[PDB]
Amino acid sequence: IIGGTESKPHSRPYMAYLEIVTSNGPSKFCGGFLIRRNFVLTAAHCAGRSITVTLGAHNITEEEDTWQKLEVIKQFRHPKYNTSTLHHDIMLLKLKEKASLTLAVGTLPFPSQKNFVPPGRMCRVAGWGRTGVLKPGSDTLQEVKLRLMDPQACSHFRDFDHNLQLCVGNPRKTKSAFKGDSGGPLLCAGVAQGIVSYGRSDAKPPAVFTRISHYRPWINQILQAN
Ligand SMILES: CN(C)C(=O)Cc1c(C(=O)O)n(Cc2csc3ccc(F)cc23)c2ccccc12
Ligand SMILES: [Zn+2]
Repeated sequence: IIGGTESKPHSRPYMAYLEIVTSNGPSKFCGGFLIRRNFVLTAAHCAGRSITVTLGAHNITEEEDTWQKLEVIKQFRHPKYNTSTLHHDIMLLKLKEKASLTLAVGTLPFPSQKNFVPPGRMCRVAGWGRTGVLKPGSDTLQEVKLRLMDPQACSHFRDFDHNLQLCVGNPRKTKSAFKGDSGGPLLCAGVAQGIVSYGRSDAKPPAVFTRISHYRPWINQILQAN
């Protein structure tokens, strides 16, 4: 998160810190959010050979009792996830066990409504991602309020699609989700509407978020089947 604030610790108790293992490189990290006690939603590009989720974190470098380090038993990457277009950059992680609900860990279930969120409002995204291009991932959960932009603000992402994705972050500001924030929720009035997907390497907003409304059926499908 660039240009954000440190979250009040544990104020976003659904936030998941994902450590994503691959065979051929060191861990990568993503965010995500717990939408059921045993499911974390994140970005598909956060898939890996295995993923650990840490719930209850604030400073991810400082173990604390709020932490729940949970094994992911299965990744449900959106079947249409396209590594070229980055369409359908969404993934559900089924945790091996249901997380404990604590003050610091709770789910963020979707409201029934899955209304398409038009441009214009401010939403908040949180993550432990980089706080600038040259900055490592934040030890602490950060969050930033970003403007939902009209889709044309993301035109330059040539595979951006307004129906699939939110365009997030006023380009006039440096505030943005960034690397390491992948998979984090964009909450608009406390409702997850976006998932950090991608943006420019140089961190110039807007960034592209998966538009959750579009994937609600798929999410539901996975949740109901698993
Ligand atoms: C498993 N991971 C994390 C990786 O493989 C590396 C990776 C990252 C990352 O490092 O976060 N992002 C997000 C990202 C890149 S530039 C940018 C700008 C603004 C913004 F919000 C997000 C982003 C990806 C998107 C698609 C494919 C891969 C990645
Ligand atoms: Zn704490």
